[PDB]
Amino acid sequence: HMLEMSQERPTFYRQELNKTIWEVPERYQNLSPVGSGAYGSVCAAFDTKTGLRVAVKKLSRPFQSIIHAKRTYRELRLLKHMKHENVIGLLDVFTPARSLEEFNDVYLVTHLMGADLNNIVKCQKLTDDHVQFLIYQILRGLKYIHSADIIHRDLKPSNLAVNEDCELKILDFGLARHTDDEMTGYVATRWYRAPEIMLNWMHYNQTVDIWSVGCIMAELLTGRTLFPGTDHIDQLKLILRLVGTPGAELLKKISSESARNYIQSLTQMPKMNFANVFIGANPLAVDLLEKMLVLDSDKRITAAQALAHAYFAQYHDPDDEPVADPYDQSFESRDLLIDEWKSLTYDEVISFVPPPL
Ligand SMILES: O=C(NC1CC1)c1ccc(Cl)c(Nc2nncc3c2cnn3-c2c(F)cccc2F)c1
Repeated sequence: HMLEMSQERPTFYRQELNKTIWEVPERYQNLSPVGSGAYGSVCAAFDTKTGLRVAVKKLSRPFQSIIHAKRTYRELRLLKHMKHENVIGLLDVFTPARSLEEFNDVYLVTHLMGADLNNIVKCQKLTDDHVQFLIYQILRGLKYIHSADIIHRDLKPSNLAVNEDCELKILDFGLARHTDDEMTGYVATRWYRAPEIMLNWMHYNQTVDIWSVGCIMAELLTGRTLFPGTDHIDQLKLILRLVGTPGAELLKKISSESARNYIQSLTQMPKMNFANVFIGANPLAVDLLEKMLVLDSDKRITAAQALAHAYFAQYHDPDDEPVADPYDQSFESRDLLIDEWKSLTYDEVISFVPPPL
């Protein structure tokens, strides 16, 4: 058993790209801004050490406030935990800073992907086999994310990244923090959200993400957003029209008195026939869709269970659907100063050990 006693610091070079000065290790070459701001300050690059096309995100002044500092620490902790084919993970993390004292920039390095689901949908008409392989991969990655006791919270086509070979990685898990305005009106930001988080019926858990997969799957099959509500209330009515109004058993699970009061005011509707809604679709696709889009979150199919569904017969491999280690999120309930979040972040950067690729 031999041991490493110190870490080598690479040579860095400077470059002005996003109107900001990027300082990166020599290994990273041909830096080029991607996404026209949709992903933030992200550059595509070639990693000469691994031969990988990579995405490099710069977080400038990430310790400006207590919230920003904790968010910076949260994102890093999240990315360091994920080692899965269908989940975005960390290839590298670096700072040009030689001490904690001068440390005010964090760079994150992930795999470079070709497009998000939104963009591949406008370029192609997806076959049932594409939908099989894409949804299989989302669920495979979700099984892993959920086994680490992490909730995505904001699964939508725009944070599902896809390659030319139809291989998929899940982005933006565990960190989505939206304003009221961003969730207002006729907006994609809300169309995929489970009814219980959209209107805050109860304390939410991972089953929230399965609802989102159901909405995504339906849209891939039909070419149409499943619940494109013009507001929160219009969306809910769309949802209940399809899945029926709550029964007595679900009503008493709704911890919010006011939300329970509003629900009971609505004319009761039965669940529709999904075979008459999703006409011409693989009957197995429709079956799984019914097990995902259940109003009561307790009764929804889980990611692990859905993997064993007959719809994924040609892709399902129980020996190649791995779980994660537990994710220690005890820091979430911790109140700390800016300098304490910064030091914690610095610790995580310098302690990073690269994958054996
Ligand atoms: O999900 C992330 N963080 C949350 C989970 C904690 C996270 C953080 C940093 C980075 Cl660098 C990334 N990776 C990426 N971020 N945006 C777009 C990305 C991408 C990788 N590829 N692409 C990409 C592209 F460059 C062009 C077109 C389509 C694409 F999906 C993800």
